[PDB]
Amino acid sequence: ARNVVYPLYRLGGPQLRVFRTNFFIQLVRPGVAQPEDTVQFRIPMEMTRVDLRNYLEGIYNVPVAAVRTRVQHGSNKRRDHRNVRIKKPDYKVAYVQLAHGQTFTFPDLFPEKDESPEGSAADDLYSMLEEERQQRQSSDPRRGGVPSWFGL
Amino acid sequence: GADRMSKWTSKRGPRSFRGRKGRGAKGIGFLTSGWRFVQIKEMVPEFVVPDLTGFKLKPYVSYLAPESEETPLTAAQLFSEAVAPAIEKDFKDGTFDPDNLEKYGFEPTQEGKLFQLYPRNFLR
Amino acid sequence: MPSPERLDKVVDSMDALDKVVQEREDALRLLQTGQERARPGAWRRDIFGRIIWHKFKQWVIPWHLNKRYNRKRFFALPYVDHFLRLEREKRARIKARKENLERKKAKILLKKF
Amino acid sequence: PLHKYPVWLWKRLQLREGICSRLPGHYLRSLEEERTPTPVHYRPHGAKFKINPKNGQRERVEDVPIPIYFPPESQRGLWGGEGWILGQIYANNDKLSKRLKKVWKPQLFEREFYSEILDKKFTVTVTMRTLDLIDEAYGLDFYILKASGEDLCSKFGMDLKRGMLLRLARQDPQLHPEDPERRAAIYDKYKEFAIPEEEAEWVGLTLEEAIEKQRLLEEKDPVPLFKIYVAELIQQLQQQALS
Amino acid sequence: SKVTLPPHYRYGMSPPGSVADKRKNPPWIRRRPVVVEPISDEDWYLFCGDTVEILEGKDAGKQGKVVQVIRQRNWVVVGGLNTHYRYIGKTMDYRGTMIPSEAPLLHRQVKLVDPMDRKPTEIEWRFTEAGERVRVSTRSGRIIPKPEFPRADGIVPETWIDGPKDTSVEDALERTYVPCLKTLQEEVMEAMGIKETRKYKKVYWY
Amino acid sequence: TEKEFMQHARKAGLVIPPEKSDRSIHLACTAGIFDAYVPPEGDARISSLSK
RNA sequence: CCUCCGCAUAAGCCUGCGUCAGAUUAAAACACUGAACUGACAAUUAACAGCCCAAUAUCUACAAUCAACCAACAAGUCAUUAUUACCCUCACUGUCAACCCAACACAGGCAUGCUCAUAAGGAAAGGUUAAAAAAAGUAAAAGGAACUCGGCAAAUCUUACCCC
RNA sequence: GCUAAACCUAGCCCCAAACCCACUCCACCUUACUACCAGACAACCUUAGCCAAACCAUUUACCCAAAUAAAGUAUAGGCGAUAGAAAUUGAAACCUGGCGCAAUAGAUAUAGUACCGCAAGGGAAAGAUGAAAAAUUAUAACCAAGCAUAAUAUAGCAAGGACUAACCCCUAUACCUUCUGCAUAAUGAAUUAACUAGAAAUAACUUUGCAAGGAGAGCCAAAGCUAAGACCCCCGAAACCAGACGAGCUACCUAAGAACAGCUAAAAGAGCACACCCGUCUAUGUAGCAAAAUAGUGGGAAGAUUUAUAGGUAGAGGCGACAAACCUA
Ligand SMILES: [Mg+2]
Ligand SMILES: [Mg+2]
Ligand SMILES: [Mg+2]
Ligand SMILES: [Mg+2]
Ligand SMILES: [Mg+2]
Ligand SMILES: [Mg+2]
Ligand SMILES: [Mg+2]
Ligand SMILES: [Mg+2]
Ligand SMILES: [Mg+2]
Ligand SMILES: [Mg+2]
Ligand SMILES: [Mg+2]
Ligand SMILES: [Mg+2]
Ligand SMILES: [Mg+2]
Ligand SMILES: [Mg+2]
Ligand SMILES: [Mg+2]
Ligand SMILES: [Mg+2]
Ligand SMILES: [Mg+2]
Ligand SMILES: [Mg+2]
Ligand SMILES: [Mg+2]
Ligand SMILES: [Mg+2]
Ligand SMILES: [Mg+2]
Ligand SMILES: [Mg+2]
Ligand SMILES: [Mg+2]
Ligand SMILES: [Mg+2]
Ligand SMILES: [Mg+2]
Repeated sequence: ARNVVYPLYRLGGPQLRVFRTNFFIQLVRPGVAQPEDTVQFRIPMEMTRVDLRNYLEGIYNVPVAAVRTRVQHGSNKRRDHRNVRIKKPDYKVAYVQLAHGQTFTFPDLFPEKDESPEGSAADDLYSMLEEERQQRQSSDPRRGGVPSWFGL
Repeated sequence: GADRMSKWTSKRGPRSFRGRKGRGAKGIGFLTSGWRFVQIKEMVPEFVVPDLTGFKLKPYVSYLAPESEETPLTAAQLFSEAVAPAIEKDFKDGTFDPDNLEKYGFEPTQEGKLFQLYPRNFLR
Repeated sequence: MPSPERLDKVVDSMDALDKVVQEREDALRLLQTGQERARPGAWRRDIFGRIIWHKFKQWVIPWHLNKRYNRKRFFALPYVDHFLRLEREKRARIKARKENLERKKAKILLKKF
Repeated sequence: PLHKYPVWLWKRLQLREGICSRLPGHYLRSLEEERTPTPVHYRPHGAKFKINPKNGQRERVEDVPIPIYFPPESQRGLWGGEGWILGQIYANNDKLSKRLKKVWKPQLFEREFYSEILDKKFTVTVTMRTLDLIDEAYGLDFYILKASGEDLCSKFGMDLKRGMLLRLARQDPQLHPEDPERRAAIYDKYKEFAIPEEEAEWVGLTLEEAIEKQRLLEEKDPVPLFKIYVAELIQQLQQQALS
Repeated sequence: SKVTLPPHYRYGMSPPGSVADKRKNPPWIRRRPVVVEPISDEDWYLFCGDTVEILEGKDAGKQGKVVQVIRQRNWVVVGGLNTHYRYIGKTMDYRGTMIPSEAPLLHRQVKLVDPMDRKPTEIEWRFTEAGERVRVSTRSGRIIPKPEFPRADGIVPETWIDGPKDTSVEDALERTYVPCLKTLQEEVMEAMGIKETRKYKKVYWY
Repeated sequence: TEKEFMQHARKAGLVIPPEKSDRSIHLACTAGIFDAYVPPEGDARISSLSK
């Protein structure tokens, strides 16, 4: 757990066991080229390798072989209106690998735009707008500039 | 001049400063005389994850659940709910003794059991 | 994001669970030991003359022979009283100007309305 | 803005606050007494009115003290009413020359005394005025117990006074058994004082030491609420049963 | 979600969390604030959903319903009454479709109307002796109940369907807590069968 | 010697009422017509009373 | 065509020419679009150097310079023993770049290894005419310091005398 | 009509009243924003100085106990520029504003932000339509310094007299000041808008009121006493002390390292000569590449040489192969 004072372990004391952990990992898709066994995560600044291994093998029960983590420093150059730097929150990405030689890819959560239900408080306005656009766009360059309302 | 408003991270000092700073990671061991790390298995936080097989409770509540009044759970309520019935039962018969109270859950000291409350031996 | 409110809902649910378990732990500690705040400490004055709450760091060796703990001083020393008086005067000026602002706002409210 | 209390009342305000307000009355009175000491480095005037020459008109005269400095060597040892004088001295005793600065230093004689109340010899760098006062007071114990806090000007003197007061109040065996007549004679020789025990423990202590002693006396580890809860419960059940 | 607003932010119909609001008054302009009537929360009689009446304006003496209320500047709108004219869709070569937009009004220009005779009547806060607090008329002595308006959650409970990740009701209200003198950590340790033989030694705290 | 130009706006009306809000729009008309009326072909020839 | 340069280590703010939309306005000494930009996407994973050493007493005079002749003087840059206790083990900091100090995208300055010119890297010239003046380069019929206070840029390659 | 001019609110200063505050979890004395190990040493001190006395060596209210008269009285004072009491009658508890202001004013402040140095520290302008910006509408325009609309037309401190008409006709040496004498070739100035410079006692003058008495205790009085009006500038130096900061460039020292091809090597604090340390001269520029540069002619380059890292010596001083040289341009 983070932001929690750890008890001082004495030579020969009991096992340090945590129940309600305070860690939040994030599965981020790799940006560059990566093999089929290396999976990239994002652990907080207060998390090591064995902690991530135990977290992955205790909850999700994922066989982890090796863990290679590093610190990512956020950008700090964006200026506001009063000429002041904007500090971005930093994070620590991980690069775990499977054990039994299994493969893992990152699916897409998005190609499924087949939705067209009944819309009365949103689709009706767009329908009226497109109907007005279809009924109004009927200019005639042969008129010169006279309005097309007077039937005479 | 150098920067001042920014905090002191681990990418500012020379070769003699990269190491003793860190990012606040919790140590799980120490070093020896041969540039090695002696990791102790009793210092790494062991995550205790119970079984989630026969557990019928969803993380989201339904809107058909009725609301109720909110009140803090003080120590007096827990006392009157736990120790009061037993005390009343042992006093209504005729065997209560104000000399010994260790049979109701009260502990005179916290150095006897493992999970102490005031010094807090458990992590979280 | 399709539904960003679910994240906030889970966050407040976990915060409520943490508050509940902390209240239960505090109630059990009061029923057993009878002292609030599991983090021990005492009100000590630093070098700047500020009454802060020093938190114990939990060491191995005692304090009467430690090398780093003895270098941590805890005395005001007669040279910070002037700075404390100046800070008190500054805070008094801040409070007086805030009260003057409140009175001016009340006068404007009573004049316009 | 302005302050409600003057700058020379903040000490009294802090004493009347909270932690400093629990002090006993006699200690607070002895601290707020503030009495002028005896003239040492200056001859005090006889009467309040003095007839000066050149004009036959009486004028009121006053004796002002001399701002003397007290080094820690004075607090460690037993000195009189003297010390270091950081003043200025002209050249040839004339104001039409050069104003130089001169600091006088008292004379120190490392002697050895013997207290009859404590029965232990101590090495104290005593001066001359202190020896004269001891000879006039007929012993060292009388000189320590008769002179007030504004006359010793030392912490060791106040500590010795407090120790003698505690020894005379508690009636603790000074020497040893097999001969109580000597202890009885010693207690009878110093009988014109006999400060009670509840007031002799706060004699000579500073402000920080007094605060520390009051905090140590008012420590008391927090009693668990389980005892108070079961006491209230048994009281309530007795009240509802006996009725 | 939780954005800190400036100490002198102007409320202009649009909610603070919108693109048009950030476009209108970005965090860079500190224009003159508009002083409003210091109305407390107990004297606010008009709500959202009840019928109102416009005192004066371009269409005085007309009735209507309120669809949005503002407590920061005492701005209330009427359901298509005191409105003007503008255009929604606007491009670089074609624009049209004139849709009227409502205009906010103050509390001094809006009076509550009782549904008995449809006449303007001042309504006060008379605390009933039954227990609840409703609105009681002055010159008529009539009671006006609170209008039923849908909450900001955007979902009604009369037809809610529990989803896959939504629990039922017979399990969330099941009494399963057993008050005792045992901590949660040791309880979940002894419940799973985890044992420990060694103890914790003496440690200092300073 | 460090100043730029402000005033960043656009001249186009996009969608913003129904984007996370609880106040709809109370219109007073519709888009077009319901059903287009078809006059007779011999309207100009039979412009009298009846036939 | 140059390479009197470049690649790494040492010191240094840490994201500072990768993509996307804006490129209407805003910084390129003008443009394309990008080393003088707005927001979103994520780089760098250690084995590299650090993070170091349980005590009680005791031990350590015959340099380096191919160290083998010889020869010295500035007399020198490197090592263990007996006893007690200790068989849990791989955690942490950075691995981007066209980059630093001088108000700057400055003909200024920066420690060691690598081929001392190569496999690193860049363009003195925007176009039009050949005004005067100034600066940088080759030589000239005869004299070679006769002009200048003085051999003052310059190339030949230069001896003797005096003072300090 | 472009450039650009005004639109009031964050509030700002002092009164009366009131005594004002400081942990949600973690980190904060080592390289603060660092979870984890063996000498415990760390405060108790006449402030000084400028100015004045036309210098200055004695002296010069500042000292933190409520008014006033005594009284600026006795006194102290190179008995002089000045300083200055005491004894004595005495000193009516409780009420929420500005005959002050509105962004060059009022706190510097939207802020102790950017920026400068390693460092203490110094430290500045900000925001204007509107009831409905979910009214991106058509208007409200009109005034200063700079511009086109709409350049010049011979002659003259730019001006006056004038006629039917700009010039043509006559006269006429910019502004404030130190100065007898200044447009003089002496000093200041490009304009516009905001800001900036005569504050006060004893003794005097005038006008009400009372009167041998005046005056709301105290003081004066052989026509006096009380009250009111009336009056005495701004900015600009080198110097001194007290509290803190600097040897990262440069002077010196300390501990551990690195650098020097090749030839002649007479054994060498030898020679030529790469890289390297410093710069004797010519030419280029002095608002330049640069608040100290560009090529060679230059001296050294096996040692009194240079350099990467870390520490110490700082002003009543540091250092100094002694230049009064250096101590962050
Ligand atoms: Mg690299
Ligand atoms: Mg420069
Ligand atoms: Mg190339
Ligand atoms: Mg070119
Ligand atoms: Mg050209
Ligand atoms: Mg020739
Ligand atoms: Mg000649
Ligand atoms: Mg020459
Ligand atoms: Mg003078
Ligand atoms: Mg008096
Ligand atoms: Mg201002
Ligand atoms: Mg200002
Ligand atoms: Mg004009
Ligand atoms: Mg003329
Ligand atoms: Mg004038
Ligand atoms: Mg002059
Ligand atoms: Mg003259
Ligand atoms: Mg002139
Ligand atoms: Mg002059
Ligand atoms: Mg001039
Ligand atoms: Mg040095
Ligand atoms: Mg030298
Ligand atoms: Mg040589
Ligand atoms: Mg040489
Ligand atoms: Mg000399």
